Amino acid sequence: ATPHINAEMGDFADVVLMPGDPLRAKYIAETFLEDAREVNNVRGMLGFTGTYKGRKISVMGHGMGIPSCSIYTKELITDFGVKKIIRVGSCGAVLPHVKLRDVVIGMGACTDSKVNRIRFKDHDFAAIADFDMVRNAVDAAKALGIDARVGNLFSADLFYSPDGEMFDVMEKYGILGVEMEAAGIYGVAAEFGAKALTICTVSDHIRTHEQTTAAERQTTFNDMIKIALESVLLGDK
Amino acid sequence: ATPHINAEMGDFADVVLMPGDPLRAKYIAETFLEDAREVNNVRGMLGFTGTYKGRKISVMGHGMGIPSCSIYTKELITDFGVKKIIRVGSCGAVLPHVKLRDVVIGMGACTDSKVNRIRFKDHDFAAIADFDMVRNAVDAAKALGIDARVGNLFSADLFYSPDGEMFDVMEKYGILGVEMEAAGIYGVAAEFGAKALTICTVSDHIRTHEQTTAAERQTTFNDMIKIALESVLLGDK
Amino acid sequence: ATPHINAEMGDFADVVLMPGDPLRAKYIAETFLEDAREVNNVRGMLGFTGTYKGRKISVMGHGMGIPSCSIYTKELITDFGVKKIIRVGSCGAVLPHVKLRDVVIGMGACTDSKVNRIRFKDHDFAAIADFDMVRNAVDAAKALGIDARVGNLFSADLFYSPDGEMFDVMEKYGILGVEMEAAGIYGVAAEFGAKALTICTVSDHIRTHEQTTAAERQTTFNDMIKIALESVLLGDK
Amino acid sequence: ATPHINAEMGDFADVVLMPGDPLRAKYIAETFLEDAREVNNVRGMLGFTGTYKGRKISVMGHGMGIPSCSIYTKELITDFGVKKIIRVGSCGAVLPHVKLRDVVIGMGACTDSKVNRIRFKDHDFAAIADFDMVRNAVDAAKALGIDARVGNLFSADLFYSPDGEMFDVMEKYGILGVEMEAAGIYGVAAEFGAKALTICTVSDHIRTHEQTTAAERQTTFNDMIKIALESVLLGDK
Amino acid sequence: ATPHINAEMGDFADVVLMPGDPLRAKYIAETFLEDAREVNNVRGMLGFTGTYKGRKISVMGHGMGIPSCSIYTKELITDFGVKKIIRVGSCGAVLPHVKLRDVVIGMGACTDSKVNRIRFKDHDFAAIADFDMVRNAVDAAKALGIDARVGNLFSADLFYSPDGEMFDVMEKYGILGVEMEAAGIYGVAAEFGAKALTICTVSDHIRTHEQTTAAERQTTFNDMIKIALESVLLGDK
Amino acid sequence: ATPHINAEMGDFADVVLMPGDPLRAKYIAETFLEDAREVNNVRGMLGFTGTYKGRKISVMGHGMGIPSCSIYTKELITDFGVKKIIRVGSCGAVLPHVKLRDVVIGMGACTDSKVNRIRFKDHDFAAIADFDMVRNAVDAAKALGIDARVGNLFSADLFYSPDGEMFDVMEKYGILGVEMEAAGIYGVAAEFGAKALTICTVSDHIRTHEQTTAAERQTTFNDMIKIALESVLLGDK
Ligand SMILES: Cc1ncnc2c1ncn2[C@H]1C[C@H](O)[C@@H](CO)O1
Ligand SMILES: Cc1ncnc2c1ncn2[C@H]1C[C@H](O)[C@@H](CO)O1
Ligand SMILES: Cc1ncnc2c1ncn2[C@H]1C[C@H](O)[C@@H](CO)O1
Ligand SMILES: Cc1ncnc2c1ncn2[C@H]1C[C@H](O)[C@@H](CO)O1
Ligand SMILES: Cc1ncnc2c1ncn2[C@H]1C[C@H](O)[C@@H](CO)O1
Ligand SMILES: Cc1ncnc2c1ncn2[C@H]1C[C@H](O)[C@@H](CO)O1
Repeated sequence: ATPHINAEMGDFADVVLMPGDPLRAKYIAETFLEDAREVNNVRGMLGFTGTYKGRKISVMGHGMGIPSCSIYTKELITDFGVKKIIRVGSCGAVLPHVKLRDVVIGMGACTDSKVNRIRFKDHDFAAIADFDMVRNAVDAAKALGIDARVGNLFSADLFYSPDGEMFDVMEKYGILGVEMEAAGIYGVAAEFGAKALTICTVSDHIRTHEQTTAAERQTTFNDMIKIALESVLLGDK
Repeated sequence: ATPHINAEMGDFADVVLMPGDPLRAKYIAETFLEDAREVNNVRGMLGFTGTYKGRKISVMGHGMGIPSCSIYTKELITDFGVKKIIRVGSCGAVLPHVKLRDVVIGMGACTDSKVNRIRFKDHDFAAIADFDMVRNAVDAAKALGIDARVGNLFSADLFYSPDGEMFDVMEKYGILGVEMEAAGIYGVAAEFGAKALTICTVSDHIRTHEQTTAAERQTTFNDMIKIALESVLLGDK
Repeated sequence: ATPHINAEMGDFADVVLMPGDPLRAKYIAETFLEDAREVNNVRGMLGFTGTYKGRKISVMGHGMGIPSCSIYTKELITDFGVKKIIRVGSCGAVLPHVKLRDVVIGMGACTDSKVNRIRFKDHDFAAIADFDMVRNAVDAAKALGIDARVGNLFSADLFYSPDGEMFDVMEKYGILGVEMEAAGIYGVAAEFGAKALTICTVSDHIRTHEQTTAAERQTTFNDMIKIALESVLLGDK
Repeated sequence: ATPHINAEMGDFADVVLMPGDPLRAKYIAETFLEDAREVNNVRGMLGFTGTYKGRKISVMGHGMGIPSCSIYTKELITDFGVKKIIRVGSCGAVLPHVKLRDVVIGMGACTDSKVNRIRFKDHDFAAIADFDMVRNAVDAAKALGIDARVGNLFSADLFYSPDGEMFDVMEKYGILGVEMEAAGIYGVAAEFGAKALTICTVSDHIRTHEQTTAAERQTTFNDMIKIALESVLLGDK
Repeated sequence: ATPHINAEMGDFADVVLMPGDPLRAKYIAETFLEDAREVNNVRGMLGFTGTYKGRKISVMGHGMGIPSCSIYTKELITDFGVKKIIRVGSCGAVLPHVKLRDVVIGMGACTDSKVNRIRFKDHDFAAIADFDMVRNAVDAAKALGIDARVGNLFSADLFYSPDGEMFDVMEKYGILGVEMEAAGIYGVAAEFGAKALTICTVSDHIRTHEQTTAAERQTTFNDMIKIALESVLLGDK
Repeated sequence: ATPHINAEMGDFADVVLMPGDPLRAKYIAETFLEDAREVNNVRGMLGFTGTYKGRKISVMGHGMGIPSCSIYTKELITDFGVKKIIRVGSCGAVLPHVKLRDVVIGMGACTDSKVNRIRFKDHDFAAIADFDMVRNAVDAAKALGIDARVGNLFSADLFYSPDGEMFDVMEKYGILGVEMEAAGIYGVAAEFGAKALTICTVSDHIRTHEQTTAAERQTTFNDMIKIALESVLLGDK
């Protein structure tokens, strides 16, 4: 057990799905996993382990922000034998052609955080996902007949940005979505030799904001989870 | 209600104590406040309001890391009329003469985050606490007979830092405790016009690795709470 | 005609292969393309346009370094309607398990250059390739019975760096190859909305000089061009 | 004797007041100290020692700018046993509600200098004053019946700044006064192990341009001196 | 032989002229040098060695950009005993009083590149030419009845910069011409203890396109080569 | 009159010699100027105006550090019509072949200050002297039969550097001397359109330190002044 996870080696599957909200982890466990058991509850960051179509899978929250998710993914990788981490969250869109409920896959993640410069001697470290994992996710999406865009995400340190000028910049350089952790997770994955992937559903449009129905948003969130779960099965083959 | 807090103006007191752990907030509400009511549970970030010696007080967790607590402190200030925020967290010590369960008051907070450089045109912003609040905390401690060092804290983005030599640099400059929020809260307090102070209890020693050996509080982590609550009363008079 | 390309709209195909060595441009047109015609000679940077299995394709060198290739790729995209750019070059390896003559595909590219920071408000822009282009290259190689590594490349501004320790850092973070263009090309593609990919052959193993024949080099080089050319057709399908 | 001070251990009191102007030091020695003796004149930086109500005290100018005062404060601490340094200077106001001759106490000091980044591995060092000294100054002011704001100062490298919009940024973050030494002195105090505090008298208003109109002191610049001297006595008790 | 130059010690003179356009190398050997012989062809970068009025001299292009010229100048200095490097190229002007076809000598070179910061601990290294070489060029021009401007050049990493405002800044600080090599060459010369100079002809006036004949261009170009060649002889005297 | 100079237009010559020490200005005035009168004494920074061989010349101190000398040179240029500034000071040497009493001329000046980045949009501004002034100084030196090296100086913000690693770096890149203001003065000269030059005599050897006789050091200091004064006369022709 670690300071943030009160569990023991074996308690987690070698693959962990991670939403930002801990309550969302219980929701995932309850909806898609069979014979699921709770394996952590320290600081309320609920974690579960069960099976998906006979495949052992875990799901646990990582909180908001790079500093927060950096702690959990690191401990899982170095103390619980986790080989793959899949973040499943939400994001805001800046590009006009990107609509609400769009499923985005971050093959890369930009950031205003300084954590990767600290690791990479003040230089530019391209925070990227594991290729095979992105490929498995894209294929799983196609099988479920779901679009899915693959590109850059932007991991912000400030949800409430002091100067909203970066949004024009993000849009200019093709950023698909704005969230708060992909760059941190990709950084730890590279630092401790593991594999990670971030998938998001567009929950708003920075400028436009727009709106839809709850039943439809909830349907789209489940598609994301199904894509994540099915991508793991393809990876096993 | 705000994007991360489902409450209305009036649900929170003008003063809020904030530990990083929502379960510590719950404990604080159950142990020190009377007629405590839960006012928030979104994303599991439990928030409570009650009274301490007739004084209306609130206590809510803020999660781990600057990006996380920046969201919560901001929403409380702009949408719930919160005038004062007192962080009651834990920290790691780097100085040889700093023992576990020691209480520190951060009049200042150093950091390796980029959030304040982003607010201050890439220059050095001295993230400092409110002077009167620091003074109230000092007097509250003396009256309670609890020792408490006043000085600089260091707000880290990476709990598992790649740069171990930076701790030597921290020690050389007299850093009293390493945590993950102070500089960020002080930045928000200044950006949105509110007052803040960070009080911490040494829970780990980065050198000796002696972690929170021997319980998790029982009295000291309670000491921190007594000082915070009593300092608030001095501020009212 | 542009400052560095004396040609008109239509002279270049929507897809262009670009070697670092300008002499390789004519070699490719002669060895792999049919009905090739010269389309540029300014500053001795010979450009050719022809067809590969009916598909229109162009080839022209970009010169060594980010500044140089940034010029050509930009002019090609904004003034000659180019939609995809494939850099075909060489790199040095820092990972012991990455062998000489290995074919690596850069899904991402790290760098010590300032160009992207100038474009991204001094933040971390993740310079990445176009996902489909990466997958096309991986599949084309497999079909050619060639094993290919997909990962991060490092684009150095200084071939003769005074910072020897940086090679240890690159290895620790899994950098597959060191070259001098990818990050610059990926920045341009993002800035002007185009697609790009860099494929490199391991020409040497930094800190471990090993020998290789001239017959082997041509063979590996021809393999890389075949991989790139076949990848374009898959991209069309 | 040190490279810039021709005196011997014992010539200075363990506490030294330092205005940027050597002529102000002379004035202070002649007006407030008894049996004042000149202990230095190298480069014209006049230094004096005498007593205030029986308490041994010294007063020496430090020149304009961080590089200048960094030299003098360092030499005093390492070669003359000086334990406390109180800067008594002038500053420019950016806030609309700050009037000429107002007294400010810098509990913290922001800066555009690079000296502290050079000491703190390019991270953010919160340049702060000694808490007890700040408190002594506050009490000394109350007892004397002099108003005094406690907060952040901004230590500028360029008195004639090219960046005028930075003043708006300073105002937004509540900077009480703009001067040129505080952050540097606090850095030295921390590096060489001593205590410091900066007290300033508003001499200019950067917005209204109303400079030190109406004399150069007569009583207020004397107020600053009374507070400094009296705060020292409180510290001894 | 070096990675980019297939020659041996002695093939190059101790002085080398370097145009950005590789095609100009053969033109110079044919038009100004006597008994020229080819000494390099790797990557199509033709190098020649001959004599001018008995003085041994070599000429070879460096390619566009700091990264490219840094390679060649370095190899020439460390492996071919070269002592002086004179870059002869073109530049764009931002000062209205600097006319088209003007000859400018860069005593210093500003830059937006990171190469020198990597060499100088992230501090400001002033990339300067060799004083005697500057004076030799000024005197040679005067003797040729040509007026020459000596001052600062700006070496840009991006010919197509997204930061349009930077040209206003360069003008305000007196930048005589904008090119893409000088600062890199000056860094190399300083790093390996050699002498260097950059001479450029104003080929265009940024933000003010003006016309010029092809006969005029050759004339000005020949003038620059004569200035450079005659400067070497003065340097010998 | 300005806040730092109590004089009026006409009081200073259009050429001003500036030592760091104000007492050294009186010394220069007394030793080389005829009919010299004091024109400033604010903050003890003595300034004088007299004539040298019929040429009107001024001499005034600038204090230690870039922030200090930046204030004076700026006011002289924009408020007193000064066209040329010549700093005449001392410096420490890092290069072995540079000896005590060597006369160094800084055609360029590196620095760890941030003032030029603030002016040059965070880029590299090569802080250089005016060419004609360097040329006049070199020629004046030759006429007086004095050696004089021309090259880079290093303007340090910290006389007492926290980490003496930069000295090896300075030595590696050929820095002739270490002082504390040239880069600041060259920056203001470029900002307000004036001309400046810095000349220094080596007063110590960072590592070696060495030693000589006072009579000889004083002779060398006078040679420097004579070189400065005579250089002005050549400039008039
Ligand atoms: C619009 C926007 N900006 C930043 N983060 C966003 C976002 N929309 C969603 N997120 C994500 C990432 C965080 O974990 C959380 C913040 O509410 O949801
Ligand atoms: C070593 C280290 N670094 C950063 N924060 C640390 C730490 N040891 C303890 N902490 C503290 C601060 C956080 O608020 C908390 C996170 O678990 O513990
Ligand atoms: C070992 C090494 N380092 C940097 N760039 C390298 C390299 N080996 C090959 N390259 C590539 C990229 C450049 O375009 C060129 C430099 O010789 O070949
Ligand atoms: C506008 C401005 N900037 C920086 N320092 C200023 C200022 N106006 C006044 N000062 C103060 C601080 C110094 O200690 C002193 C220098 O003359 O005046
Ligand atoms: C306008 C402009 N900008 C940048 N570099 C320029 C230029 N005009 C000429 N050059 C020079 C330097 C490069 O080597 C090449 C770029 O076309 O010519
Ligand atoms: C060794 C050394 N380092 C930094 N500055 C030096 C120096 N020797 C002389 N100086 C100069 C510049 C300052 O104005 C003053 C500092 O004593 O002398």
